[PDB]
Amino acid sequence: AELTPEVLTVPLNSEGKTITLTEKQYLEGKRLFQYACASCHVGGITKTNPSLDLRTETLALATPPRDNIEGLVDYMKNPTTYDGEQEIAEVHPSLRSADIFPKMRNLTEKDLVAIAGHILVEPKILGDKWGGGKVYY
Amino acid sequence: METLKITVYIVVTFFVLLFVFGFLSGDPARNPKRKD
Amino acid sequence: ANLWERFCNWVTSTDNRLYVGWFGVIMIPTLLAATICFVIAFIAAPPVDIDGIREPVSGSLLYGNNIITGAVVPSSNAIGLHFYPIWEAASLDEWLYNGGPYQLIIFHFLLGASCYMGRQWELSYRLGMRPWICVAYSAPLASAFAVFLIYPIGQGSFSDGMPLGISGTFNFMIVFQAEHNILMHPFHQLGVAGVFGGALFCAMHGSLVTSSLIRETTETESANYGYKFGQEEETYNIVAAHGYFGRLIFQYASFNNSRSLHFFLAAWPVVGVWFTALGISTMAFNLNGFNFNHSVIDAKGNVINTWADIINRANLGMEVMHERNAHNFPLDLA
Amino acid sequence: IPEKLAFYDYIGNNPAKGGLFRTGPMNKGDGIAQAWKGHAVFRNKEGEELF
Amino acid sequence: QTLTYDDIVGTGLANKCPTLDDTARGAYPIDSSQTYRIARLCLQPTTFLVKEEPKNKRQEAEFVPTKLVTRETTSLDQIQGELKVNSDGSLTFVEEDGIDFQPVTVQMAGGERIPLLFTVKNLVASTQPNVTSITTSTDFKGEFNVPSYRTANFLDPKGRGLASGYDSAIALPQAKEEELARANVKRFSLTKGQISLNVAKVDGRTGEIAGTFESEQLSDDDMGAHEPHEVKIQGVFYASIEPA
Amino acid sequence: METITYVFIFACIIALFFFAIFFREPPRIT
Amino acid sequence: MEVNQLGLIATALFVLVPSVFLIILYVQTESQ
Amino acid sequence: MEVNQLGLIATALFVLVPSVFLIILYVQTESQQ
Amino acid sequence: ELVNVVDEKLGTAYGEKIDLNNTNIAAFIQYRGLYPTLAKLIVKNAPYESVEDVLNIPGLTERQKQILRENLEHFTVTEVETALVEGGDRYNNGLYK
Ligand code: CLA
Ligand code: CLA
Ligand code: CLA
Ligand code: CLA
Ligand SMILES: C=Cc1c(C)c2cc3nc(c4c5[nH]c(cc6nc(cc1[nH]2)C(C)=C6CC)c(C)c5C(=O)[C@@H]4C(=O)OC)[C@@H](CCC(=O)OC/C=C(\C)CCC[C@H](C)CCC[C@H](C)CCCC(C)C)[C@@H]3C
Ligand SMILES: CC(C)=CCC/C(C)=C/CC/C(C)=C/CC/C(C)=C/CC/C(C)=C/CC/C(C)=C\CC/C(C)=C/CC/C(C)=C/CC/C(C)=C/CC1=CC(=O)C(C)=C(C)C1=O
Ligand SMILES: CCCCCCCCCCCCCCCC(=O)OC[C@H](CO[C@@H]1O[C@H](CS(=O)(=O)O)[C@@H](O)[C@H](O)[C@H]1O)OC(=O)CCCCCCCCCCCCCCC
Ligand code: HEC
Ligand SMILES: CC1=C(/C=C/C(C)=C/C=C/C(C)=C/C=C/C=C(C)/C=C/C=C(C)/C=C/C2=C(C)CCCC2(C)C)C(C)(C)CCC1
Ligand code: OEX
Ligand SMILES: [Cl-]
Ligand SMILES: [Cl-]
Repeated sequence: AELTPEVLTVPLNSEGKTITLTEKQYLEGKRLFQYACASCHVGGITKTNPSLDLRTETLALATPPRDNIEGLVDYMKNPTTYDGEQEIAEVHPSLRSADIFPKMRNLTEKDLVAIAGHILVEPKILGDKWGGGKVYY
Repeated sequence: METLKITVYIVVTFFVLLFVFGFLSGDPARNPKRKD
Repeated sequence: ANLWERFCNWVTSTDNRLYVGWFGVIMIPTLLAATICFVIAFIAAPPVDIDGIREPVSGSLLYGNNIITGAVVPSSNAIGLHFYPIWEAASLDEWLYNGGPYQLIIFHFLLGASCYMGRQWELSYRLGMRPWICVAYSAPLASAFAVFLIYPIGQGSFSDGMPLGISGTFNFMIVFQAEHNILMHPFHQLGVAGVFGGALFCAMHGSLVTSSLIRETTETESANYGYKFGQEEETYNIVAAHGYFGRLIFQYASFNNSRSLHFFLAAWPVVGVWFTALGISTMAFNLNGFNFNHSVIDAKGNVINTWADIINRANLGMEVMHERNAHNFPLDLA
Repeated sequence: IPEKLAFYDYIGNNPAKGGLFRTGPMNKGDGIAQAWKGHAVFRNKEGEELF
Repeated sequence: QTLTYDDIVGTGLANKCPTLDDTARGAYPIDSSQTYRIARLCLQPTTFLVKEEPKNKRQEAEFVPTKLVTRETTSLDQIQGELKVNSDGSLTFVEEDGIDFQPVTVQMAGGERIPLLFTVKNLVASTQPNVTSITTSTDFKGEFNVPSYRTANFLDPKGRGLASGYDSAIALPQAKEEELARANVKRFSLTKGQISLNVAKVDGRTGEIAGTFESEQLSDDDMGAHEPHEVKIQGVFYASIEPA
Repeated sequence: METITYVFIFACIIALFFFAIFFREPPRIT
Repeated sequence: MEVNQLGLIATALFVLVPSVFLIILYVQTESQ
Repeated sequence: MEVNQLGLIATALFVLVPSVFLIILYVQTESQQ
Repeated sequence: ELVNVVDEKLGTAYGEKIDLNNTNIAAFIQYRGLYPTLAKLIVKNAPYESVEDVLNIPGLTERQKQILRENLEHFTVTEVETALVEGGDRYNNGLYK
């Protein structure tokens, strides 16, 4: 098996447009995810609220949906609750709240998509492991 | 308990003074060779 | 002369069957207290709520244990690191429940064993000896401080010290592996080399001295009577043992200096054991063993398990089952 | 009638009903006493009290 | 006075309810057009008594004294709820929330340990009718729930439980399951308790009261595995009433 | 009965310590 | 505790028999 | 038969202990001459 | 005479659907728009006679009543099981990942 463009092709928006990624961008978005997010989201779980993971299926049923890049990039600017009714940038890192979450201050728009595509790619690779927790380690 | 506490404190103290004063009593001279 | 001096001379007397000394003045009463409390608790102590969850663990023979399952049980997690003398309890009944005998025993013992060490120095000074035996004993002593003192400190509770029991000791080892991966720690690898290598060199030194005993007896008597005590001369030909072992391997892998040979035998296990006790003492602060879980992956990103990944599945089963009613939240942070 | 008194009035607690190699406590033999059943009264068909 | 955490810590006083002066024997008027609440209710046990198992002959079982072995961990406090005025004039308190349970272990002569969930959960305590003011002769009587001492996830030493765990005795693979059922099958009990609160000190200025309480409830039965004991708990209580 | 057996053997060993120390063959110097 | 009842006799003879062997051999050394 | 289980430990000790005693004294009697 | 009440419950509709009177609040993540806002409301008002009494919860917005309608087929109600709802277990049942 290898890292291919069909692997690296993830939903861009909910209109079913897609985008294909490079080796460089997936690895780029792995590094940034490690840097900025994995302290809480290692392997697709959420340590501080294990009821919400980054499985693409969970991301799908979010309001708004987040199983695409634009939805994810938006969440990283203006995060909401699962159901969409509450902005939570006061506690969840985001560009909006980069004055209290410093690690976000220097993230470019090209960076947030790198991370989103990583998130959307990684479960194509690992399947159940991603978002599964220790049962699958 | 109070009684027990006081008795343990005194016991511990007595034993600790024996120890300090024993090594202060020219412990370096006590040996089978040169008495400094 | 005067009283204080007649007593000082009795204390430091080299004619007592057992040396007392000033270290011995602290050692004796504290070992006596530890030993008497331990014998009574092992036999008769009622159950002890070790994990602070009102789930008492029976450790004593009269409450259904045998020699292998019994133990004096660590004090409760609700105590954590607080001092808990008998006088701090409202009743012996409370004290027994919350695990007080464990605190009484390990402090009197740690204290009395540290003075054992000083006593070894003290009698060597009265005897005109070189002083460093006590240095060797410091390797076991240090190991005991680790499981009974240092590890509770780093983890915030004497409830996580080693139990005073055969099975309780295994309990402590298994939970240590899940929470720290001690098998993957180099200091414990240094400890195994410590004691395998010690036993090796023990079997070797004995086997090679016994091989080179000088015919002093006939075939019907123990060879052992070929040695008499305090005899001026040696009872084995070291030149002969070097010639045998120097050829078993090669000539310079073999010791021919008696002094170099014994210092080697002292230093190997002492150092190794220093390292494994240093290793328990630094895992007390959660600086844990090597972690190579999901360290090998293929072109696409699939995890190619190694033996380290199999170890982690074991570790994980210990992790999720230990202290099964004691965790309310998803991480076990101490 | 206090039970303790009626329990004395029972040959099972008579010390001269034992046996040399019948070992252990009295409870190993007739068992552990639990309750008094009451004082038993026998009458024939005529209604005479019988002993 | 206005003491602080650092004044109190380690002293045993965190397990004590507040008290009112020998001289607070006044009375707090109840404006029936008005609404009320207990802003803080505190219950502090001072003695635990267990009913003894009278033998088959029996005659009578008494409540025997017991030794507390779990330290100053026993009090119920920060309890809140609304004090309604009923139509016959009585006052009824309805608990909402609060630290309204403490697990407790006491020990009977001979060495038997008796755990119990000392609780007033869902308490509902009422006064006699036509109470226009609360006084140093006012009483409430009430009932509460006592849930199982362990809850559904609790596993036993062989790994058995209700919402989780082994459902059999796995160390005895081919034993007859039949005599093991009461220990294989975890049951979750919910029983009722009873409590009387006797107001004996009132401070009508501040709205505080203080008195004694005595409750009766069952001890832990260990998810069905043995029979519980009857337990009687006595202690003191303190309350603060505010206009709602 | 089993507790009694464990404690009896333990007790015998303590007795053996006592004799082995205080009633040892006294070593001497030929 | 439902322990094995031959355990007592097994422990007892496990102690007694080899201990008698040693005592027999020590005492008859001391008397020659 | 439903027999006394200490009967066995009892008989064994009844036999062994006086016997070992007699043997110990006999063998050290022979070791003299 | 002695049964595991939780095991019995898995043979009821609790075992197929979200039991509005019993199920832990994390099960509402399964469907779009219920979590967390309405999950809290469902549970806080929990004990219901029929699944549809849930449309009568005070304060529902009109989008809320419509989401619930969309997800009435995924709900059921059974008798409250004491072991399932005590201990605040509906809010946290000890299960994480
Ligand atoms: C060499 C003797 C010795 C030593 C060093 C210890 C040491 C200890 N014992 Mg042991 N103990 C001993 C002999 C000894 N014991 C004997 C012989 C008995 C049987 C009677 C006991 C019975 C015993 C019990 C029953 C308990 C201990 C406990 C302790 C611990 C704390 C004792 C304490 O509070 O010290 C406090 C001591 C001091 C503050 C004195 C310090 C020395 C200064 C220089 C003097 C200060 C003046 C002093 C306050 C004046 C005393 C009177 C005043 C209060 C009115 C400590 C590990 C307790 C324990 O293990 O808790 C976990 C415990 O519960 N011990
Ligand atoms: C098949 C045989 C075998 C061999 C060769 C080893 C070898 C080793 N194991 Mg291992 N072990 C074995 C079986 C074996 N084990 C078994 C059956 C068990 C139980 C299941 C264990 C359990 C075990 C544990 C728990 C640990 C080890 C560790 C070690 C290391 C230290 C060994 C040591 O200090 O011994 C003492 C021996 C000496 C002091 C003599 C020196 C021996 C060395 C290795 C020879 C050097 C080779 C030489 C340079 C080449 C030729 C020289 C010539 C050119 C002059 C070493 C790699 C430790 C480890 O993993 O460290 C990585 C450790 O943590 N072992
Ligand atoms: C082949 C496999 C193997 C081997 C060889 C070892 C070897 C070792 N392990 Mg490891 N271990 C293993 C597998 C193995 N382990 C596995 C699989 C696990 C995971 C489950 C662990 C988990 C583990 C832990 C968690 C610990 C070890 C420790 C140790 C060391 C124990 C010896 C020690 O501390 O001596 C040191 C000497 C002493 C402890 C003795 C103190 C003596 C006192 C001072 C005197 C007591 C006197 C007594 C009370 C009275 C006697 C009087 C009498 C005459 C009447 C040693 C290097 C321990 C260690 O490193 O300790 C620091 C430790 O804590 N191991
Ligand atoms: C005066 C001494 C005395 C007395 C009166 C008792 C009395 C009692 N004991 Mg106690 N006991 C004693 C000494 C005594 N004990 C001693 C020394 C010990 C330690 C060995 C014990 C250990 C002990 C235990 C462990 C138990 C008792 C129990 C009992 C009770 C019932 C015992 C029973 O069934 O006997 C049975 C008696 C016999 C079958 C008679 C045996 C006589 C033999 C046959 C004589 C041997 C003959 C000889 C070899 C012939 C050769 C002679 C010729 C060649 C020269 C009873 C209250 C029991 C009880 O109920 O406790 C709650 C129990 O379990 N005792
Ligand atoms: C588990 C392994 C282990 C044990 C048990 C052990 C034991 C001992 N080693 C001693 C010595 C030594 N061991 C040495 C090197 C080593 N020792 C090693 C490993 C061990 N050594 C290793 C691997 C090495 C090589 C580095 C040296 C160099 C020495 C000595 O010099 C010394 C000695 O004298 O050798 C003859 C003795 C210390 C006597 C003493 O302190 O009396 C004081 C205390 C007494 C007498 C009574 C204590 C009773 C207490 C209160 C009992 C209750 C509390 C216990 C801790 C309960 C524990 C329960 C267990 C089941 C865990 C003792 C026999
Ligand atoms: C088909 C064919 C090829 C057949 C032809 C066969 C043929 C004739 C062979 C040709 C020769 C040849 C070698 C061919 C090539 C093959 C070859 C290279 C073989 C490889 C063999 C092999 C890998 C062996 C590895 C070596 C190994 C075992 C380790 C050595 C390491 C080593 C030095 C360890 C010992 C360490 C050490 C010194 C321990 C001390 C222990 C100790 C404390 C001792 C105590 C002690 C010591 C004393 O000292 C004295 C005094 C006394 C008192 C005493 O107590
Ligand atoms: C580039 C990286 C940076 C570099 C880093 C360098 C670090 C290396 C440090 C060098 C250390 C110096 C050597 C040690 C001191 C010394 O030689 O000892 C003194 C003697 C002197 O040797 C004896 O020497 C004698 C003469 S004399 O005393 O030297 O003068 C002679 O009489 C005798 O025959 C002979 O055996 O040495 C020995 O007797 C020989 C064996 C030496 C064994 C090593 C010592 C310690 C072993 C512990 C190992 C722990 C393993 C843990 C296991 C789990
Ligand atoms: C801990 C401090 C966190 C860090 C660092 C990051 N996130 Fe997070 N994330 C956290 C929580 C508590 C939650 C739940 C929010 C809620 O609704 O209460 C989340 C959630 C997300 C989601 C939503 C996933 C879903 O299932 O709907 C996403 C997509 C997400 N987080 C992404 C994310 C990224 C990319 C981060 C790095 C830049 C990151 N999070 C940091 C906690 C924490
Ligand atoms: C004087 C002197 C000396 C000596 C000393 C001594 C000898 C001491 C002793 C001491 C001791 C001798 C001590 C003791 C102690 C003890 C203890 C401290 C114990 C405790 C115990 C306990 C507390 C227990 C309890 C219990 C249990 C555990 C269980 C069951 C129940 C009961 C409760 C009983 C010398 C020579 C040095 C010199 C100097 C002088
Ligand atoms: O107690 Mn004893 O053990 Ca060290 O981690 Mn946390 O805590 Mn408990 O858990 Mn895992
Ligand atoms: Cl555990
Ligand atoms: Cl926790």
